Amino acid sequence: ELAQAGTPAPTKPHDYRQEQPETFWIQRAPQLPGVSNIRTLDTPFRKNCSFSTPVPLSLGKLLPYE
Amino acid sequence: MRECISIHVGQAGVQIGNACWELYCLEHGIQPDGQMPSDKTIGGGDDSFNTFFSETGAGKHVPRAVFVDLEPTVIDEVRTGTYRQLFHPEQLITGKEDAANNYARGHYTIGKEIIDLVLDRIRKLADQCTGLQGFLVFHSFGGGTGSGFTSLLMERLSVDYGKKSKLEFSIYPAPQVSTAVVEPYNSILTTHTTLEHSDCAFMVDNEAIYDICRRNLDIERPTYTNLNRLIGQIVSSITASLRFDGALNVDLTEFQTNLVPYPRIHFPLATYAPVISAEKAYHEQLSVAEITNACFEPANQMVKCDPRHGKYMACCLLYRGDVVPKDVNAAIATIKTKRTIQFVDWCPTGFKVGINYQPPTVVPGGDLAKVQRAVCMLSNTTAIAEAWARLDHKFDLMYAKRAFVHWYVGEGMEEGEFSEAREDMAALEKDYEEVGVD
Amino acid sequence: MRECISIHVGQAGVQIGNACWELYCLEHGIQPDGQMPDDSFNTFFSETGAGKHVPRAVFVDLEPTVIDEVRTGTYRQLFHPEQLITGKEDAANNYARGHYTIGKEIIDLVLDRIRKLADQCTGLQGFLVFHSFGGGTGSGFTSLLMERLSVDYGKKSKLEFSIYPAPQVSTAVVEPYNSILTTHTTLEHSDCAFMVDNEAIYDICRRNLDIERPTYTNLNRLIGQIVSSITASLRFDGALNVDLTEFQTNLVPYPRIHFPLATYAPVISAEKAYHEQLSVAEITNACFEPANQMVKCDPRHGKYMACCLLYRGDVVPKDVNAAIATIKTKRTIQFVDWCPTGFKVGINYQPPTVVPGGDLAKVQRAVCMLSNTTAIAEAWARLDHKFDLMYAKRAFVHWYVGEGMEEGEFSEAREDMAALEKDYEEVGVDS
Amino acid sequence: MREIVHLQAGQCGNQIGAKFWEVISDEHGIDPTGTYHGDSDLQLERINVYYNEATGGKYVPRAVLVDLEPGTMDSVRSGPFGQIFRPDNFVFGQSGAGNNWAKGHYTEGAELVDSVLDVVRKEAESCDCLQGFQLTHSLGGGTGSGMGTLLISKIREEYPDRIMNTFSVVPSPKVSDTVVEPYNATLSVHQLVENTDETYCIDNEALYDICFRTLKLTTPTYGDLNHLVSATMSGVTTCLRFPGQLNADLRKLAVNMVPFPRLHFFMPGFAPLTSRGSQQYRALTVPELTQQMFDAKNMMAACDPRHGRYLTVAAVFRGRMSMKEVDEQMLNVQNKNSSYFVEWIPNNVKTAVCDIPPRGLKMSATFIGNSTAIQELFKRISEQFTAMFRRKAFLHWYTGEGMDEMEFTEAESNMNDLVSEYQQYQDA
Amino acid sequence: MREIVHLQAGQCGNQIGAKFWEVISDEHGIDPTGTYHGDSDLQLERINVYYNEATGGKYVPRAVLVDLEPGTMDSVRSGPFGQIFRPDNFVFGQSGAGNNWAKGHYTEGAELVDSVLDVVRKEAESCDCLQGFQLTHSLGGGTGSGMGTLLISKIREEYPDRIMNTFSVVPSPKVSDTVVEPYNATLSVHQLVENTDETYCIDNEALYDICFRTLKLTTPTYGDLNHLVSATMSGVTTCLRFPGQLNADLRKLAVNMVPFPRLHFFMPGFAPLTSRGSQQYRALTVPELTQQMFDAKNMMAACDPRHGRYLTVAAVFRGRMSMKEVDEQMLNVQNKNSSYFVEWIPNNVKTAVCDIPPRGLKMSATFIGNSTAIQELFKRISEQFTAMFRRKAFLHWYTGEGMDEMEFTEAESNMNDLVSEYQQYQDATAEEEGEF
Ligand SMILES: Nc1nc2c(ncn2[C@@H]2O[C@H](COP(=O)(O)OP(=O)(O)OP(=O)(O)O)[C@@H](O)[C@H]2O)c(=O)[nH]1
Ligand SMILES: Nc1nc2c(ncn2[C@@H]2O[C@H](COP(=O)(O)OP(=O)(O)OP(=O)(O)O)[C@@H](O)[C@H]2O)c(=O)[nH]1
Ligand SMILES: Nc1nc2c(ncn2[C@@H]2O[C@H](COP(=O)(O)OP(=O)(O)O)[C@@H](O)[C@H]2O)c(=O)[nH]1
Ligand SMILES: Nc1nc2c(ncn2[C@@H]2O[C@H](COP(=O)(O)OP(=O)(O)O)[C@@H](O)[C@H]2O)c(=O)[nH]1
Ligand SMILES: [Mg+2]
Ligand SMILES: [Mg+2]
Repeated sequence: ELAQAGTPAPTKPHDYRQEQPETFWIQRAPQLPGVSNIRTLDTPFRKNCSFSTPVPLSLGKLLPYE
Repeated sequence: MRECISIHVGQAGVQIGNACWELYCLEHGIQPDGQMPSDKTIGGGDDSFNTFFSETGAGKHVPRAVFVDLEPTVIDEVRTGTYRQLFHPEQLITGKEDAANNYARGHYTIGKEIIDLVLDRIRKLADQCTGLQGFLVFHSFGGGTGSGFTSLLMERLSVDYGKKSKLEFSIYPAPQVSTAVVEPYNSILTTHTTLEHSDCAFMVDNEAIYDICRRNLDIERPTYTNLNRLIGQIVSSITASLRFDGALNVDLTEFQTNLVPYPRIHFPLATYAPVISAEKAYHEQLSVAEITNACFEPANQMVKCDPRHGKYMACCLLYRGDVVPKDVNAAIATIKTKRTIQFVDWCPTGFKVGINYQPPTVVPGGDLAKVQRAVCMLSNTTAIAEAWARLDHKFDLMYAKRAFVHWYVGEGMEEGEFSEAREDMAALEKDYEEVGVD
Repeated sequence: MRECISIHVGQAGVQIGNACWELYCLEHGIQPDGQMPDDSFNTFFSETGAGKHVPRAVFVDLEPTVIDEVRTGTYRQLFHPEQLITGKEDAANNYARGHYTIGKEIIDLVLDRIRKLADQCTGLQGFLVFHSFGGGTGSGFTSLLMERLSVDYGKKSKLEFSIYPAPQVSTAVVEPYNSILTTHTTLEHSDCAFMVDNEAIYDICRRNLDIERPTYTNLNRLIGQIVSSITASLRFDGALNVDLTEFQTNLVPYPRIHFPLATYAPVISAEKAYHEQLSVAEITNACFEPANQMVKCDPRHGKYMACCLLYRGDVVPKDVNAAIATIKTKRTIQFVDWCPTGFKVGINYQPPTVVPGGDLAKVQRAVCMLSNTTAIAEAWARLDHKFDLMYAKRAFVHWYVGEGMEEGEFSEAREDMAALEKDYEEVGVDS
Repeated sequence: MREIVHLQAGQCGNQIGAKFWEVISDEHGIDPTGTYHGDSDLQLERINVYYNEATGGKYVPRAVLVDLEPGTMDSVRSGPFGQIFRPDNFVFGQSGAGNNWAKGHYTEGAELVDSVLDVVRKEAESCDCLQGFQLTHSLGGGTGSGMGTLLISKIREEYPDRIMNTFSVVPSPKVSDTVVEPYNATLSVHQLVENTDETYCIDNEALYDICFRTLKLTTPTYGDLNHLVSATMSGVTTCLRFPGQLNADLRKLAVNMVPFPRLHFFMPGFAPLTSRGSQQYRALTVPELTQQMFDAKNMMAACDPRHGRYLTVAAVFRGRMSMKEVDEQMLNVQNKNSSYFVEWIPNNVKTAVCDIPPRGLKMSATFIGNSTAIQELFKRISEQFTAMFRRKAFLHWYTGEGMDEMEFTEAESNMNDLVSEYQQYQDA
Repeated sequence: MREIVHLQAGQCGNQIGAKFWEVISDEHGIDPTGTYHGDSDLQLERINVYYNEATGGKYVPRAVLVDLEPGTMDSVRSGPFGQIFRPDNFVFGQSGAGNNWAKGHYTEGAELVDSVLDVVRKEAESCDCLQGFQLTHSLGGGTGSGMGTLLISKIREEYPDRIMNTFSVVPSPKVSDTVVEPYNATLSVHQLVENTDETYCIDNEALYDICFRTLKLTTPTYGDLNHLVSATMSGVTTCLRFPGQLNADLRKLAVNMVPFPRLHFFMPGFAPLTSRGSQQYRALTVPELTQQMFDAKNMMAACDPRHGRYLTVAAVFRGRMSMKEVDEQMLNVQNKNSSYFVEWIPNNVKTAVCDIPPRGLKMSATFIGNSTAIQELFKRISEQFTAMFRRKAFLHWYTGEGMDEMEFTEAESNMNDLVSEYQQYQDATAEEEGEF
């Protein structure tokens, strides 16, 4: 019998198929050992190889801290 | 720079390729038109798509894959459907007449006509690539093209490219159900091209996916679209170490070192966890220790073979999402204490661990749930020997009365292929029992 | 940290499980969704990455006609859909069908599900087994589930809350075959085993709670109160808390005897709750009255070997010791000569909770007793009389032989029952 | 300087220690946070006997808590004085004994002693001159008795030339709330008689009898019982901390109260116990303390020295007072009752005086007594043990855990020899 | 004036090295851009030990970072403190080793060492008076143990009268994550025993064990594990950079520890480590450092010194502090633990005191312990290698690169001679003289 509360209200807008889950890694993304350059707004865990390519065989990219 | 050339040969290869390349486009943000909506003006630091796509000055990203088939009726769906602008027009190689469930027809007669065009497109992809990790093969044993034309393809690739890695994703015939009659002939004559001409070979059969997608994903009647989503999910998990940045990185030759103890033994067991519906994701606690035991559970295996009667020889674990290294070592520990599983006495530490940061993605209209953790496992087990011997009995039962042999002799091959492919398979089964001796 | 994985088998097991888990949800403040509107819930409810609490219970039956209304009713969203295992074609009140023929197809699913719940326990106290001696699945399937659990898990605690057939009124005719063939196999495969009898609880609700027309549901609420008071010290703190192993080692003088009796007091209606004085002396005096017993046997013909008391609520250790002292002097009660002090005292702080639509009322203090007694032989010796009377002309035996069991299993179960009775009497024989 | 290391074993040991650290932190002026908040300088002069020094002028007790069940540990840490203890000092096992002596002494207690002997050696070597140890445990349960005897048995060879006290909750016939309790009592007294400098017998029957007859409290909770026993446990080591006109440390009590090495079972009492109604009407006078003490009701054991002989007697007084009345009254009680003392030891009395009284009280006294009446207790335990062992009752919980039958036989024979040794001084 | 050239090999070396340059730049007061923002004047008095002057008052480290996979080099570049390194020093290949010791030592790493030794020679000759080298690497990989041991052999021939430290991550049995770890391990221990002056065994079990039961830490990430590794390696050479009352650099430490040139496998340990819930319950005093330094919990290897005998030990203290307690406490543990310390050598404890404490702490200490209990790790590596090499498992991955099967046999004999060599010194009679 009696009254039951419903599902808790979402504090922020949520939508699957586009949203990245909150992880320890994505919380400490700029402070982790093993994380490459962060130039992506979707996920900071997408690889960047601007520094790694040789001077030949390279397109004109942006070096980190430059 | 790191990148893999994926070839899809057969009607099974094309339909696997459709469901796996729609996962790659959604993972990297590619439209079916080929353009990337992101990086409209600037922001070119993202090059995670470099393993699978080639950048063109118009913004178009074409896949580095070739579709090979001998019947146009399944490849014209790709040329007409929603991905008709993404693929290159010349990377969908189309034959004239199919091999028609025949090893000899697709190896000695029809397979010699389009071999030159396929080797031309491979060389164009091989000259375009700058550092090649390996080749990925998607094919089926039971078909004429998937067994016959594939067998000549690995021998020509071995002569051209010597040290390149060659991974195999083969559709092994299921033990009780199937779709054809001459499957034991086509599956036993392809043992030579998967023994000496394949660096790694993952076997899958359809019925071990059928019961998984029935009792775990709670949908009452799946079809071939739902099988290829789970098959294509493993290939993304294997190549996620190259594409997305992680704490531990595993190259293609990294797990070949830790899963191939001898060149004759290169047949791992693929499994994936978790595979749950959106209904059950609301109910079940999903943790690192609770997904590393689903890979070890024999009911969730992807090959109809029981590792309880076998013994493990090596293991490779690939993690996705927030899997901290604390719970990896805590969960591997309790795996070693339980005595239900068994390890060989000459491999004291049998585990290889790779951790990637990016969680897996989902597809609209899909059946898997949006989770934070995932794991795929590639384990060597002696229980493949009982998987071969079940089909080995059916081949000897069929060949005693000499049935369908006139369909193979009249195409151009000798009758000595059947006795030879029976004998070296028997020596390979005799090989597996000896390694399993403690 | 502590955990107790319950298993429920049989239609009686499912009906007891519904009454037990309704009490658990209202006691811990759980909605039937499983949501919270503190870690006392951790012994029964598993946390989830969605915030839900899923119970640590496994429902087993061969009947789909009782699991479905669990899957359709109020708690349809609480239980995980794979915890309610359902077979087919029933067992039809047969030990042989439930053990040798039908039970062997679903035993792998139950043991796989038990492994998927026993991997989550950092420390597990023990399994609780609820079953009925009469029906096929409660008799046949439980007999080999105990053997497979003993092989798989070494020395984990196994508690039983079994339903022994009543001597006067019952459901079936082949219930002596079902009851004897489990008593033989629950000797070496059970750690502790309580018995409840239906017609005595029928007498309890008739003359105490003023309900002259009860059902199984008013019966099942009393067993749920007993099971709650057993695990009450585990869930909540108290002055002298008691675990499962403590009364398991304080109630078995010998390994062959593990058959105590569970009583409850007070059990009174709301109108009588306003009147009566509920002191700890007045609740421990009702557990010794044979009219307030739960098994149809009188301890005045027997001897008390060991006793355990579970006080719950506004109890004081001083008045508890005084109430024990006044009991020990009267000659209506009688202890054995080799056990000068047979008492074990457990005290919990939190008072028991009631459910709406129930029968009890607001009570400040209650007691549950587990006394091992020499009075239970008259239950077994009369069942030895009922079984041998009906085995004399070999009635209903072809219904058991037809599944694959040997005739000699009946004869060796008779020698086991005779030996258990001849084990039994020498302990009652004084020095 | 002279430092005492405290040990707590079992649920009873944890409850009796939480109240004991509650009453002497108030004696030395310590807030629940831990900082010293006093009003004199004599309180701060001797703190290192029980406390350590920490950062910011904090004091942490020199105590270690031992249990095999984390349920009681959480209540101790969540109590009023649970913040003062260091979290490293709590040692708990994840699987208890369950009122079983064999689990605590052979199987389960063997793994847990490596941590306790690590911790107790870690902080006892920090003492510049370790004075002794102290243990509180209960014989009615196997958590603090099976391992509590093993902790004594391991610390003896490690630190031989020390003194250790134990406060044993010796079980009672009427407050016997566990069935296997005679097994736990008998098998632990055997270990207690051989490896202990000093033993104390505290009984819940006497604690209930005091709070009924004397204090007139309607509800004697365990907090009131812990108040009564810790008022004596603080009262026995007062000369170490508070200076007096005649001092006597724990070793000076032991040399005058242990005439023979197997006779160290003493039973205590506390003199100024008064109800609230009778508090207004009593007079604080020196003979009032000894007359309320030598009353046989006031004792803290289930035995009467009227049935026995007072072997040796010690009195420790608290408060600035004249000692001529102390010497006069104790001579008077020695000479008036000439049949309750042995003939072969003249001057059976050891006397000590401390200047500083307990907080909120004017004068106080504490009495330690060795008598032959303890053998009444030991025979009562042994008669129930031999009435239940002889039918092999509850033996499968002991013979199946790594114990043969000869340990029960030698435990009875050693206890039989001990009561015979105590009996020979009743007559001779 | 006394320069230490830093060497990083492998992915594990770069994660350790990146945290190490972060921890001592904070100690010397260096912003991530490269300038100096501090409050004291003695921080620049001795800064050329690890740093090299650049234009505009900029300091760049004297470190070279070497790997065979370019994925780690971009991560250590774009990290939190990766901007200060000179981009010339990042040397890397394109194809990884593949967790293979033979690729890193014979085929793949044989071409990368020409570029590395040119950079190492270019950076070591610029020092006015070179003190020695220092290497951080892991023995469980291919590009750290395969090619790092080759860097060991070339440098020792070129610079004989120099002192070389190494920080080897010895593999672990329980938390092993690679199948071919004993293959990579026992083929490199022979190179470390012959051509290395000091070796420190750092184990991941002990880093996990310290982070679990001592720090009471929730999630011990690899950054937290490398936080402890950078602690001892910053504190072992603190007498070189800061003045003190009793100064002792790493050469004076090397003289007092190594009795014979085959005995240089040590155990590190950092003393003042407390948890968040127990720090304000503990006083910071010299006996409290000595008790937390000498127990087996804080040892950073999988060695229990109870099974072995302590051969020779160190304590390097930090902070303004009166060293009666330093001269008294290690004497007290010398006299008490008579059995643990070998009686063949008297008063084996070496003592150093540095005035300048670490930032935010008033007192600290560091431990180096040479014990015979290190031989249980080599025996464990021996038995895991013996059980698998006997079946010729994973051998084609190694014998296909040119090395024959007798290199394994001599690698067994060299390690079995090593474990027996420690065994004689453990059980030896001091009060006797032999035939010599
Ligand atoms: N897992 C999976 N297997 C498939 C799928 N589609 C086809 N197959 C496999 O394909 C086999 C049938 O033979 P095919 O591979 O189609 O034959 P083919 O390669 O076209 O060669 P021919 O028909 O002789 O020209 C069946 O045994 C299936 O196992 C699919 O979508 N998923
Ligand atoms: N005490 C008690 N016993 C019950 C209750 N409900 C059913 N029973 C017992 O259950 C017995 C009959 O078996 P069921 O539980 O109905 O069914 P089953 O155990 O699954 O066995 P099958 O009917 O053969 O499948 C009767 O003899 C009753 O004694 C109940 O609510 N309380
Ligand atoms: N005097 C006194 N006795 C106590 C106290 N707590 C428990 N007891 C007695 O100790 C017995 C149970 O002790 P138990 O908890 O089993 O001790 P453990 O097994 O060492 O933890 C009961 O019979 C109580 O009478 C207390 O605070 N004071
Ligand atoms: N202590 C510590 N160990 C690490 C770190 N990174 C990796 N490891 C260990 O190194 C092992 C793998 O080394 P690997 O990367 O193959 O060495 P490499 O091939 O030479 O770069 C793993 O078992 C890790 O436990 C780190 O930052 N700190
Ligand atoms: Mg085809
Ligand atoms: Mg039924």
